[PDB]
Amino acid sequence: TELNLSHILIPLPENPTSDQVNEAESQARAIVDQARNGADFGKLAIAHSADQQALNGGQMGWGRIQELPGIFAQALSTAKKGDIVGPIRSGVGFHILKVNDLR
Amino acid sequence: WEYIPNV
Repeated sequence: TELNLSHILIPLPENPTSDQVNEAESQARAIVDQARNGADFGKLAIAHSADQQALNGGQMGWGRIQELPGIFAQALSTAKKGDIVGPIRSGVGFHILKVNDLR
Repeated sequence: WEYIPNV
């Protein structure tokens, strides 16, 4: 019914250049790979996330999937505990989510 | 949700 998630943002400014996009996507994809191979996601957020909750491991707590931005909710369809989703692009950059738990 | 990032 509800999911517990954490988030990481690899930032991009408005109207980013190709060089900026390629760098951010590369870093985001590498973080996804690390997270899918056992790296502590909260510590990856502490080290790399630009979002305001980075120091708290990007924790989002528990919630209902459809209340999140559609780009997140859609990507979380049928996701299982431990899944890493992303990179997901939006105007602010590349997003990565970890499904910490489900209940 | 306790926190929802901006997109």
